[PDB]
Amino acid sequence: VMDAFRLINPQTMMLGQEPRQTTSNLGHLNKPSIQALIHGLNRHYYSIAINYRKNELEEKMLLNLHKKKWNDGLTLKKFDVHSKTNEQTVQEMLGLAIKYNKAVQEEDELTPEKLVIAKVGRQDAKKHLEEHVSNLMSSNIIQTLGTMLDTVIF
Amino acid sequence: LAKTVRDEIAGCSEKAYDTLSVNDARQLLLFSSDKDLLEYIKEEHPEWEIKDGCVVFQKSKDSATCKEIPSLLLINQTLSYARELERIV
Repeated sequence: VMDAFRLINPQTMMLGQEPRQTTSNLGHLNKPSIQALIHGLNRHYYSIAINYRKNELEEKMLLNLHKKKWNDGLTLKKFDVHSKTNEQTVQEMLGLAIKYNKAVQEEDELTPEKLVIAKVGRQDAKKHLEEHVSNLMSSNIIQTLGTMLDTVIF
Repeated sequence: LAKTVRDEIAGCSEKAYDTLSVNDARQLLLFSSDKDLLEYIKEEHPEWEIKDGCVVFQKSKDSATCKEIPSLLLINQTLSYARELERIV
């Protein structure tokens, strides 16, 4: 959130003339803020359209910033802790499964979608089931890759 | 067919017994003379060692026993499974 402004000559305003000549529509691309319309926009001053000049080397270095350490994939999780997370998430899948079975069964012919959005079984048994299976798969299978690419190369 | 049967019998004997007495080796392969069994062993199956009148079958390092294969290869088979699986995800 940034903007640039320059003043409109009061003499031009008193003359009723448009303060600038517009051969290009770029100035109107950004819809001004109703606050600015309250704060004197286009009566005392005007906005200036903003773009960003970006150098390619700056972009290479910027991309380098978010690059995780190439070793971070090597940092394997402790087997005991990983297994306990698996256990807990499996029990959570059990709880969500039973909740969801009730939710599918209790669902009547006139099932209110609005009421379901406001309040569903265990927040939403289906959504938590999906997220938990996704995270469990991801963690197990990344641990898989890690352990064994180590096996090969070490 | 007799030659094939003798070869098959030799194959079974190699897996079955760690050692076999030469008399028994002749009896199972029905060789008429000692020199017959000796010649057969020398030509078809040189890996057999004859020690103190008993045929010593050089049993494989790890074969009959279960879970006696390579670790890295199995586990990297799990690599193939996992990586090919989720990359789709």
